[PDB]
Amino acid sequence: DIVLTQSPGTLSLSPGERATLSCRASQSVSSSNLAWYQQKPGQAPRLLIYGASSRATGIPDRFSGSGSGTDFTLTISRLEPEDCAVYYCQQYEGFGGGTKVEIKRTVAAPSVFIFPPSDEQLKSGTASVVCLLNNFYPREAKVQWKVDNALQSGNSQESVTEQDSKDSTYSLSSTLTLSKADYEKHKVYACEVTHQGLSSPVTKSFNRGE
Amino acid sequence: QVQLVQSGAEVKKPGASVKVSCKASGYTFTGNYIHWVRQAPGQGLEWVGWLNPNSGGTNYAQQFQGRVTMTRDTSISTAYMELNRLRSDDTAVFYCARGLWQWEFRYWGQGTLVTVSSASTKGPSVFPLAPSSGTAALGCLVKDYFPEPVTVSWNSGALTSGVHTFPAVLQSSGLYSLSSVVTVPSSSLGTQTYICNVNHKPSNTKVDKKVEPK
Amino acid sequence: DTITLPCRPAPPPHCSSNITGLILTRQGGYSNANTVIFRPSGGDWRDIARCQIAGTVVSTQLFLNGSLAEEEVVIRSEDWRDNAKSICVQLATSVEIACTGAGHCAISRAKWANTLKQIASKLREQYGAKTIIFKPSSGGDPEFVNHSFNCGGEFFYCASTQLFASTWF
Ligand SMILES: *[C@@H]1O[C@H](CO)[C@@H](O)[C@H](O)[C@H]1NC(C)=O
Ligand SMILES: *[C@@H]1O[C@H](CO)[C@@H](O)[C@H](O)[C@H]1NC(C)=O
Repeated sequence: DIVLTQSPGTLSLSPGERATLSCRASQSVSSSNLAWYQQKPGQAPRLLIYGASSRATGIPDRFSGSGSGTDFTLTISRLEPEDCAVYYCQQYEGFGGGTKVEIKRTVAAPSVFIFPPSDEQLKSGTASVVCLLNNFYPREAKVQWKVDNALQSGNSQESVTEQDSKDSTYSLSSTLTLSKADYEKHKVYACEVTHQGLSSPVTKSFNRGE
Repeated sequence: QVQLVQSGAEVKKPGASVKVSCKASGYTFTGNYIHWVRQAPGQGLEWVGWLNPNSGGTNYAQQFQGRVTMTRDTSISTAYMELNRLRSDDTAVFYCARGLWQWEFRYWGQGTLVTVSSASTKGPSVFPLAPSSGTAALGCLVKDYFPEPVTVSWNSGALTSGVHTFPAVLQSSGLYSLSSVVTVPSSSLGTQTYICNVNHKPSNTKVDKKVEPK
Repeated sequence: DTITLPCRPAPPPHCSSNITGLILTRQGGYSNANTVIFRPSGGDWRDIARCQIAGTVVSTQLFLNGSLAEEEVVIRSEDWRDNAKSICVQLATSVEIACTGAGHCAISRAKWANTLKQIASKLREQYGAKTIIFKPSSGGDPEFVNHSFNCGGEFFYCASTQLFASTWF
């Protein structure tokens, strides 16, 4: 069959620079059936280019397509902040993996906070410890939970916001979920954050019961 | 103008079936094929199959052959897509699309969210994220609710700067959960009241939890 | 010994025809192995008209009393990689379908399997040496889900399920 490989998975670019999105086909295909799409969060895909290079109606001229054989390229001459979306290439019913185009800004270190479980939630028999990473770039960040120096695993979930429309930073939350029985078996609860903007990893901890 | 309007969102239990509609307008409904594309949460696009509205012929993807059936009604220009024997991993958004000539999908529907879960409608529990020892952080923990969505507001819209409402995460119990946080000056604590306004339309739940230190 | 096809209404014996070609639709998606699946055409009259191997008989799925190939089966398509484009099969040796008159037309089992193997042979030249499977129609209106044809002003519908249920390696 036909396999469409898009690279990179995530493209970071400073506002106003040129974008270059590639679509590699596993076999030699015809340019008359190469299509490009743009999908913003919460919306349906929007047709940008069809036939490898023919621009659709209503599409700004800063979008361009080219290529033949196995390599095809979607080009954004001047990246606009409104151009942040996921882009797919299409060959008949085959779709590419998608390339996320985000804004690249200067490195911003996160502000790390930690929140013990509230006494009301402990009444229900569940403890939720929250580690907050606020306003950082790039997206890559490592958060580790350690309870009495024991590295936790399989009991935490992370959630990341969309890139902020103004400062172009991200915010992350890591929620450690324990029961009241296991939460009261230990004393020290800490989350360590390793990020490019930090000269050294930051640790926020607390003792159960102050 | 050509436009496609799809049916509303659906909440089904595992093993049941769902039927999605797609009403076309602005062109001769029998002149172009109707395709369907699936997109799981946070995933890519996946083609399901096309339907010839003039003859009723279909061509389903091999991975969906057996559980999908696509029909249409020409007198109302509406195409249908039914998916039987739903599983938990079948939770996705289904689009109907039309090409300029075939595959150049320039016209899409708004999408139909189809979530498969054995959970029932449940309101959330709002717990505080109290601040402790210039900038202090506090928030609310919106935990255990179904289904989505849940709106969060701070001080009835008077506090918006520095607010971060995280997307919900699907817990292992089948219930959703999220957190909303905001950074405020440390001196504002004690003197300024901070109220998080949580609403849950499916369960008619409205909670106004006050976040205090200690 | 023969392949009996249920037809409605009952075709009289003078409506027996010569099967000279087929029209197919390759099933899309991603298979799990080296298997390519074909079904009766899921399109409409435009797929049949652009075949141009038919005669005066108006028919679906199967071409009755149409153009035969000179030597061997000739398959053609506008894009072999577009599953929305039908695959036009033109036979070289016609296969006779004999209608009794009680609502069922007969087709020899061996001579239909011989033609399906020659068709699967020509299909491997376009899709590589893989497993060719024929499956019944994916559905549709009565004139297209069934093998339909006209004869003397009347219109007949014959279920073609038994004709497309084989696997060739
Ligand atoms: C096909 O040709 C035969 C022989 O001439 C004729 O008897 C028959 O009616 C034709 N079939 C149709 C469907 O017209
Ligand atoms: C098919 O063609 C052969 C050769 O012309 C002829 O003898 C035979 O009667 C035809 N069969 C039908 C049903 O028309």
